[PDB]
Amino acid sequence: TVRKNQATLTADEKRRFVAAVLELKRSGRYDEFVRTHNEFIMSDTDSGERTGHRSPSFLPWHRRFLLDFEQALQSVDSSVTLPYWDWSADRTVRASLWAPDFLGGTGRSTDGRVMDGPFAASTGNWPINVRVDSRTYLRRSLGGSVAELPTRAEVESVLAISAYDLPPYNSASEGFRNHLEGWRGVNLHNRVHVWVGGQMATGVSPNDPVFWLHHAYVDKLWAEWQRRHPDSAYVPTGGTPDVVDLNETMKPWNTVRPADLLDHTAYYTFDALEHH
Amino acid sequence: AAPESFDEVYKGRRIQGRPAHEHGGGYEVFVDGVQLHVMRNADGSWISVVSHYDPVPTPRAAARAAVDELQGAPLLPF
Ligand SMILES: [Cu+2]
Ligand SMILES: [Cu+2]
Ligand SMILES: [Cu+2]
Ligand SMILES: [Cu+2]
Repeated sequence: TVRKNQATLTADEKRRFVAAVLELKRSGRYDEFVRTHNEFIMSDTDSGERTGHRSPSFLPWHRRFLLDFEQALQSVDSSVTLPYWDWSADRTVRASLWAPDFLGGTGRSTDGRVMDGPFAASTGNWPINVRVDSRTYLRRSLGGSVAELPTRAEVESVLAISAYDLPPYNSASEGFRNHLEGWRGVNLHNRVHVWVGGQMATGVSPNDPVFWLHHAYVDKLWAEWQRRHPDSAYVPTGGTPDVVDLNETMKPWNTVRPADLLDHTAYYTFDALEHH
Repeated sequence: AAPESFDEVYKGRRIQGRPAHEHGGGYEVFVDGVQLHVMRNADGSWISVVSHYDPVPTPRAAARAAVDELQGAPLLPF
């Protein structure tokens, strides 16, 4: 499996990715990914148990969650892989990402409703079922709540941080994981959720298929960081309360550890990933 | 200590806060009487389930951001 930059997909690849996502939605499988993510977002806390977010396991947890979703896509069409969105480069609403043949564009100004693309409510094919309010249509406000996506220079600043994570292993930490996640510093991952707006800014953010492409690029940046820092590795490495240590297993799967997920090449490669 | 309670009408909706699948929380927020999941970050800022990647300084700020997000929509209980 090769994960490709969304900007490089062929028309056929776009078509098959959209169709596989819509079939997972139709069959009911998609919404359970939305529900899993919301459960963890609502339960991960800085002072208590934390696994999917605001903690060192944010990266391996989303790596495995994306692998579950990619496998489900492949169960519909084995040719499909998750593409990634390099938001440092494709930073405008005119990126082909947001074209009607791929994810559709921003929401109208009255109610944020996405009006085109395969996931527009008018298609009948994308009900928002796992939700925190009455609205049942996909919403976005690209660039509405924050003006700008992170820039390449900002990303480079984060990639240069040598320590994977640091005590207290939460949203106050210094180190790579939290700067990539975005609770400290120039803010990479959190700010992208805010920039898309709509459901992507909420605990039910996998309602928007861009979630997957965002996290596939966050996941690529982890791989890039590993190449810049071959001498740095996941921490903590044992006995830390409330935090997933290197060789501890992770919920919900219970059968996989951060250690099993550090090397993406066991599962997939990227179209391009610079060497050390 | 937890933040002080609050009660006001913001953009036509009643928002309330009070010290007290989802977490602990020693603080509760409501929008027209429907509980809004909110969480406190280590640095003292707050988020809610409808703005969960966007820290704001206080629970009232999180309630107000939820009203702005909702654009009149009823909240669903969590
Ligand atoms: Cu929360
Ligand atoms: Cu997440
Ligand atoms: Cu995310
Ligand atoms: Cu070297």
